Amino acid sequence: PAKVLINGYGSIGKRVADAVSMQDDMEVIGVTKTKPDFEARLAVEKGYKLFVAIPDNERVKLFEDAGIPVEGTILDIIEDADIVVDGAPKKIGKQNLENIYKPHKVKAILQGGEKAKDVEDNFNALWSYNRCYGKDYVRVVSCNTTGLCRILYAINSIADIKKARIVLVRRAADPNDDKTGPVNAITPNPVTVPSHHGPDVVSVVPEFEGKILTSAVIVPTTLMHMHTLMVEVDGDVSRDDILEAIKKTPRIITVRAEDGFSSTAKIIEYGRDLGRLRYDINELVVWEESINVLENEIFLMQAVHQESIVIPENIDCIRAMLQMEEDNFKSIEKTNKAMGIQ
Amino acid sequence: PAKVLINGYGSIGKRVADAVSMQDDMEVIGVTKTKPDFEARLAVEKGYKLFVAIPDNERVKLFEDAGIPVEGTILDIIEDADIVVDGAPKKIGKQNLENIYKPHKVKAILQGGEKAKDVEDNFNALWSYNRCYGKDYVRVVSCNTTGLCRILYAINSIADIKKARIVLVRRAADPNDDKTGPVNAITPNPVTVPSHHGPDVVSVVPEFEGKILTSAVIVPTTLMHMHTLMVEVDGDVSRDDILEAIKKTPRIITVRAEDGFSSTAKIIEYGRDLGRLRYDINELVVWEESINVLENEIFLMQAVHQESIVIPENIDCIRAMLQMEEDNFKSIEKTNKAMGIQ
Ligand SMILES: NC(=O)c1ccc[n+]([C@@H]2O[C@H](COP(=O)([O-])OP(=O)(O)OC[C@H]3O[C@@H](n4cnc5c(N)ncnc54)[C@H](OP(=O)(O)O)[C@@H]3O)[C@@H](O)[C@H]2O)c1
Ligand SMILES: NC(=O)c1ccc[n+]([C@@H]2O[C@H](COP(=O)([O-])OP(=O)(O)OC[C@H]3O[C@@H](n4cnc5c(N)ncnc54)[C@H](OP(=O)(O)O)[C@@H]3O)[C@@H](O)[C@H]2O)c1
Repeated sequence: PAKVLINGYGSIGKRVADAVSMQDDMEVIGVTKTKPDFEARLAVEKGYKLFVAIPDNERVKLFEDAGIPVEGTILDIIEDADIVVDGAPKKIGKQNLENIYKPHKVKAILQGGEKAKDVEDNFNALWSYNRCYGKDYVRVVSCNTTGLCRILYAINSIADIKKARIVLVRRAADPNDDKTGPVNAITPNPVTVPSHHGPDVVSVVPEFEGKILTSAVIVPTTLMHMHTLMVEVDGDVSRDDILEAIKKTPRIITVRAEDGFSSTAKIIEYGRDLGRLRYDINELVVWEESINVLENEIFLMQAVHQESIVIPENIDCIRAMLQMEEDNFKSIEKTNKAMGIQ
Repeated sequence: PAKVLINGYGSIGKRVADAVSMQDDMEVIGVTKTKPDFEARLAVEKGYKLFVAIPDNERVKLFEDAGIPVEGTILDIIEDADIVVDGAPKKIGKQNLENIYKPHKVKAILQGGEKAKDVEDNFNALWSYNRCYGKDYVRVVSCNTTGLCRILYAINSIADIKKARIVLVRRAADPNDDKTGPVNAITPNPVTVPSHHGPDVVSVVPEFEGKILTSAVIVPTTLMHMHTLMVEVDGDVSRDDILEAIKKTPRIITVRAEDGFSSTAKIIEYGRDLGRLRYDINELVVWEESINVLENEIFLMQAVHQESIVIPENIDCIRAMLQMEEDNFKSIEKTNKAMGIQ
């Protein structure tokens, strides 16, 4: 199997570690932490080899004193990896790329908080798997960009996109985060319109240049982001065609407000009750009743579980970069089956 | 002075009562409540005559047992009114119109939760003042509709609107409301797109029929709603033209994120520190840095203080309905001067 190192066992990192372990063709050779906390302990209890992410002997001693077994530092494992999945905080992925991955000549994936310009290309399994094939340094794009890429793939499959206008209503803090607000405000993020979210999608889909217009705010919720879409298309599609295209596209599911899905709280409750690990819904979720077509324009609202949506993308990205699977859909299906998702 | 009865001394009602009092040409002859609470007490302390909103002797005694002075019931005061501002809950305004205002042959204003078909016309001071002139039963439209009316007037002043695409991010509960959620969700409201918000603007501006497309959600905030606008126009407008039109239009002001206005929390902090009564910001608030024009399409974000935005509209509507001033802009200026707003 492919030997995968997870550098940064955090919200993304810990999920990719488990998602890699679920595959039959890759394995986790180590995960890293900087703090000797309950999450570091959980990594060890799960059976992962734990390394200190920063090459600092004093920090290693901190873990040993806290009674958490460590195998060494990032430098003790980096040479054994076929690829590194970087899960480090925003800006730190690029630091690791320049300070560690590149000097050790090892392939690495950065997450969506890093820049398009920091890497060789930008990954979504439906659009740029082939472009990322055999590449060395790739960015798996953000939760929002990932969600937009999927719904835009669905729409593109049945009509040509002329202009996609999207408003993103983003969560303030992940559930674990007890420090970040706002408690009670709506925050323009950014204040400028159109925002950088549109160009981010274009980094994956160059043909959408000048056709994506976004605006975003942050609100006091932790569970999921919501996106609202109004998309002018060239073509005569019906609501049924759009619904069918969404159902056909891997990693998009629909819910019905008629069935009791009144909000993002209900989508997460479904994730919990379904028995999903960490409640993760890696699929983009579209409200069925929101889907409409009026005069060559498609409307819908959708929700993104930001902690988990990019996890299967990381798995497919590994297969692309390591040349493990030639066929993007074959990788998607393999990943999906291993993770128990659609 | 015009003799104004406030039937329903609630969030809107208590504010319209004070705004009427600030005018030199109208007076509040009474306000009504159903429950003997601290708000009933406050009305009395402020010098208003309090009547019981429901003509029920058992209810009058409830007020007497609470030691809150009441002057009688709605039936003891209704025949003295030149006009009734209804401030009752959604659906109750229409009940009051059919059961009280019409049988007593008295003009009445209903609030935005009531229906366009419930009344003779739909009021905003910029657009429909003349059309509502001398009418007997008028709806002052909702917080959201009033805000959209104002920004669309500013834009219409300099270019013809082709399509206005709006996403409304609505507050869950007014500050006083400690019973309504969601605590932690984003809730499509409605799930259908385009939503009823667009046609509500059309009830005011018939020429906007089929040109306004809206979607709305509710989030865990109390302070203000936010709106995002992307508006296709006919005509060559600049950013500076829009900014100027916004500045020129009464009851729209701008704030700069560069000045520390990071969110709706900062806007409210400003209303508080300014010394506004109840911190009310009756003006629509547009973020300056949000205003953009790209290929004949105007972008901006704005915030609406839902509790107070319709208050000065009620005052102007009284003037139109009682034929007190033929010039909409003269009523607007007068209303604004008396309230201390722009
Ligand atoms: N959160 C989301 O909704 C989401 C969704 C998609 C993409 N992303 C992106 O994923 C990346 C990581 O985000 P996250 O939410 O997973 O952050 P996170 O939860 O804070 O986790 C970051 C992890 O990196 C570790 N770390 C700190 N310094 C490091 C270093 N110098 N080298 C290697 N590891 C280091 C931290 O270890 P300690 O905890 O021990 O300090 C922690 O385990 C960002 O680019 C972000 O934009 C996030
Ligand atoms: N809240 C906003 O931000 C907002 C903004 C713009 C427009 N509006 C619209 O304004 C209207 C009222 O909303 P609100 O927020 O002011 O409601 P509210 O704060 O709940 O107040 C309603 C008032 O009506 C009184 N009332 C109850 N039953 C009555 C009856 N049968 N007859 C006369 N009065 C009665 C209540 O008295 P008691 O308290 O004693 O029961 C209360 O004082 C709605 O159409 C709403 O859509 C609301």
